[PDB]
Amino acid sequence: NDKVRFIKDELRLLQEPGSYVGEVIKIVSDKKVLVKVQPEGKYIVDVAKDI
Amino acid sequence: DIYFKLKKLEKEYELLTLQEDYIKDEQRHLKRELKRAQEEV
Amino acid sequence: KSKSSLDGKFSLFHTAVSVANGFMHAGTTDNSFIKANLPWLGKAQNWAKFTATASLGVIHKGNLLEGKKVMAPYLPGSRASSRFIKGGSLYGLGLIYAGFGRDTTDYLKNIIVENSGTSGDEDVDVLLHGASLGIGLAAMGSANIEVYEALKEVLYNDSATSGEAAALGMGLCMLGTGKPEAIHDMFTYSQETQHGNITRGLAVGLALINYGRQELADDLITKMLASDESLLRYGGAFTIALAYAGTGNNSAVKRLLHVAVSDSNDDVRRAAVIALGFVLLRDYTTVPRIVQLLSKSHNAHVRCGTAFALGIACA
Amino acid sequence: GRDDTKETVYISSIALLKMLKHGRAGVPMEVMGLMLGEFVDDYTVNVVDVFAMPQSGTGVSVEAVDDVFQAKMMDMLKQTGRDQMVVGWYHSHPGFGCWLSSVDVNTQKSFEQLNSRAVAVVVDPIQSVKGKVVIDAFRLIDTGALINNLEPRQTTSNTGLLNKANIQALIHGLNRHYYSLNIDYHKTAKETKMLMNLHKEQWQSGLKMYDYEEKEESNLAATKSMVKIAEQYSKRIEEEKELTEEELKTRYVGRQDPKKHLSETADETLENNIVSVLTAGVNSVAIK
Amino acid sequence: MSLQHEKVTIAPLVLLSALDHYERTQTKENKRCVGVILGDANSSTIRVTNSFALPFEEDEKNSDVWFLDHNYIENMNEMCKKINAKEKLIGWYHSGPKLRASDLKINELFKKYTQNNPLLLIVDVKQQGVGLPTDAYVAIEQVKDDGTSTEKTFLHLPCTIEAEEAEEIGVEHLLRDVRDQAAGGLSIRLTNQLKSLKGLQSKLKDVVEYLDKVINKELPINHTILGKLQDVFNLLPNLGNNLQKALTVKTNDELMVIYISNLVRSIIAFDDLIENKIQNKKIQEQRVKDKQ
Ligand SMILES: [Zn+2]
Repeated sequence: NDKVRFIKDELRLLQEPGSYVGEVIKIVSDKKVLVKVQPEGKYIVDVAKDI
Repeated sequence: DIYFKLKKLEKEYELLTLQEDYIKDEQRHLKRELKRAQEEV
Repeated sequence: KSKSSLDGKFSLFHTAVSVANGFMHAGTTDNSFIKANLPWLGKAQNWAKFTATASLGVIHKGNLLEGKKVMAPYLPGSRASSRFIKGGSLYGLGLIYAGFGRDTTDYLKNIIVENSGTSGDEDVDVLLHGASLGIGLAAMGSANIEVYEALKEVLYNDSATSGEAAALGMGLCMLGTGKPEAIHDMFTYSQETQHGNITRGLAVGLALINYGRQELADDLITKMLASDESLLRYGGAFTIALAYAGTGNNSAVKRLLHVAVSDSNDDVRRAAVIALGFVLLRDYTTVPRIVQLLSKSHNAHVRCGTAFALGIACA
Repeated sequence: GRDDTKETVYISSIALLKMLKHGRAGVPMEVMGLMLGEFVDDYTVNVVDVFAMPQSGTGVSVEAVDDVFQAKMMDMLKQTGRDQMVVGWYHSHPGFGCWLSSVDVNTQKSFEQLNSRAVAVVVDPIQSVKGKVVIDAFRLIDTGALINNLEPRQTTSNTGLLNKANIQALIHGLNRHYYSLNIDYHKTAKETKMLMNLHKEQWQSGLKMYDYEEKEESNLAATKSMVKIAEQYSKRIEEEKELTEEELKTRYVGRQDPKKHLSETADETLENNIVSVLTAGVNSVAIK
Repeated sequence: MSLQHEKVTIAPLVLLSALDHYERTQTKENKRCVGVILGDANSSTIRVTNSFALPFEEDEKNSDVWFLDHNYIENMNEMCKKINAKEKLIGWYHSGPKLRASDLKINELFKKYTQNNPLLLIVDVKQQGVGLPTDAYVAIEQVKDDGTSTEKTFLHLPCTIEAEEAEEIGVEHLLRDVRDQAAGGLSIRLTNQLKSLKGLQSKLKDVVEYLDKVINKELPINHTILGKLQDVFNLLPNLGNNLQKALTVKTNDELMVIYISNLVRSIIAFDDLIENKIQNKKIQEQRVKDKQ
């Protein structure tokens, strides 16, 4: 049943947009991290409550 | 006293038999719907 | 507070607030909330007014001495514009005189007989719906054959708005009796009407018919639970629920489980699980053990069914 | 009567099969055809079968509403029954998804000014799969009922609220111009009994053993593959002694896991072999 | 003249349109229903893809009182060509239940509209059959089996129901309540074997019944049928001697292969058990040392 539920829910999760690979060039502060995302430029990203 | 215990054990057994037949039928239909969902996705 | 974050510009939320208010003052003979936020009641269109008048009827439950005059400026004859308020008035009047009702039965039978002749008039149909629902409620177990005939007359009008209520009132009027003629009539008529609502109404009426007759309702379970129309199996589930009601008989439980696992229409799965919850009402300790396996199925309809089964069992 | 949310469109097997056949035959042109059915009641819209309107040289626009073809087909379909109304129209949206466009809105307005309860069923043959044929009817919002904000939806039942509006459909605007409907394919015992025939083999094929040389070459090849896979299994077990779980969780992603291959080969060859034995014995006994 | 009658393929839409037609015109008993079988041809495998209704009429009387509209065929042809020019008339079908008298006669009416030999498709619309309810009957001219004038009569062809991508999707969706999608491979093959055996038994019983009829002279004597039956008997191999030894040696080899495969399966199960026991022990240790 767990397998079946996971397979049924997988269809929705695939349509959720993916995620870019980032590169932590420099740490800015306690909640902002400078990240250079390939291959265009860099950004000031927000860390989740886990990391 | 003892008769109540016998009847309670009989009721527990009968409910458990219901549970076993339920679980077997659900196993078969979970196989079916797993194949169907694998195909649908 | 509930009415605050629930816009009256929504039939769903308006019906929710009306039903909650009716349950808040159930039998208290006090419509203070309704008599305070009249503009809120103004935001009712079509079937929303029906629920408001029904809640007004709920509030005055048990006021047999003087309850008719409160519903008097909603009954037919008054200066009421929307037909949905007169139908709701008849429904609430049937609601108020629940059980101890004999003058209400005669009044609603007279209304049904007078207005059943018209066919197709969208104003007549809603009133017929309300009157039939009321009169079925005022004849629970009375086995009034005249009421049954008057309710069969309206149901044969083939109108989808009055058909469901007509079937439900017909089922309520002959409740428990298990008349061998109403059974055949309603079962035969269920397999002809194209309207979806009437089929389910007749199925539920058949379920109400076999209330109590455990062994006598062994038939109509082989028929309806093996029927083709997916709505009739929904009635077979409830017929099992009401035949072996509060008994815990194992034939019914085994068949209910088999239906709840092996069927295509999820509606019937939900009905079967609710029926399972209804059968074991005298063994409320056990139910959360059988349904524990039900409550983790992938299909959501089964989960709603087992929630309702718990609600019914350990009430 | 501000309609209701429990309205359901009943599509027969004939209608759905013709819909899919016509939709797949015109990719990517958005072909359109009428929809012969009947209005049972306020809550139910029965649909019997459909027929195709010609696709004029417009391309990917649903604008060919030729009246001569419609009138002729309606009039001389009556010669062999099918006395029904013009309940709706269907047009295929291959690839994008189920949603109405401005041209579709105008065409549905044209239909509504003739029947006022005309559905706008949208097939999608491209993204449909064997068990999840995507289908959903539409009907335009009224007009200025947005001043009342009561788009015609009286939730007198939960049967309409169960369906969830699509994400990209809302982008084109779902609850803004055309409230969605429900779709309920209704079958018949005769049709479902006998569509089973698509997977009924010819009677004279069960007892047919195939040539008895391939059934030995296949066995020999399977045995050699089994030997090689067993050797790979031995080296797998040898290598597994000194690997950490964070690698085994991703170790066999890119290389043949020499265990599922072994089990698959065993099961496949055993099934083929059992079938061969049973066929040989059955024919040797019964045929004689 | 094209010889294209080797194989016949029907999409389910033609057949379901036949059933819809029969249930629509309220045909009672003895009332046959007829339509056209639009498809593609000129290849060895004749393929039927789409159909439509026809205003066929006939009184249960003299077989020549049959009536059928001529303009309707061309009128449907024009509209269907407008919808799709790749579907051409390849004959006609009738709503069963079996071949009638006028089938040869009416087939000639469709000769001009069709390009190749018109195709007859019998449809067991009321479903008395057990196998496929469809069979083809191409009208061809061959010498009489009784040594008399050559007759232009029907010939049965092997008809297989097969769907394309467009119709397979709908068929799989519609019967997605009764088909056993789990099934299993070997089990489904064995079920097919048993069904084939039962079909063989049914055909044998039918042949026996027909011979019982012919010995009582309710039917005439056809020497072609008797010759085919005698050929069937001649082809019957005798097993219960060299063939017996060859079959025995092949069966022994094949069983040895089965033994090897079962051994492999058992060892795979052994590894699965070992790994599962290891993971269970690790889980027990995890819970024990994290609780404490
Ligand atoms: Zn479009």
